[PDB]
Amino acid sequence: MDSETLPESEKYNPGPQDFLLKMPGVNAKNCRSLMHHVKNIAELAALSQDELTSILGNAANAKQLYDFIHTSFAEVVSKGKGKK
Amino acid sequence: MADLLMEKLEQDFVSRVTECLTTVKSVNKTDSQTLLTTFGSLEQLIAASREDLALCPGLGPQKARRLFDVLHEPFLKVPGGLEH
Repeated sequence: MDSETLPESEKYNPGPQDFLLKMPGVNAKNCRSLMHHVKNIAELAALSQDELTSILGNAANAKQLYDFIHTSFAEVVSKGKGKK
Repeated sequence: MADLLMEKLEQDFVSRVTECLTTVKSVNKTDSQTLLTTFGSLEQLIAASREDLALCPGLGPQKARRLFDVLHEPFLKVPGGLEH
């Protein structure tokens, strides 16, 4: 029922899941659904903005996630709007 | 909304990536800043290998291995056969 809702979450790999559970647009609900659909965090980072949009259902959350992943914080802290 | 503001986008982003790296027991904030300057983006962080993490300016293969697991390991272990 609903991308399966089984109490198996206790056996889910606590390491990779943690990285997903702390994703930007991925919230508790979406995270569950992600871990069930996507093989791993590497995959969500390797996929297209359409793929995660389809799984999350929210283009925004998906966008946030994808945009976040493929942007570089250090470059934003290095340049752009004015940095010294 | 991620692009709600860029001034806070970078702040939240570095914050989120810091905990992301520290998803493993061994990696601490020290390593977080280390990988930040090394890769600078979440994309490269996940794309980084045990070696990519070890080649960093002061990490060590031990933490690199643990992050490689979180960054390459499935969420549900084996939902059938994406891996095995």
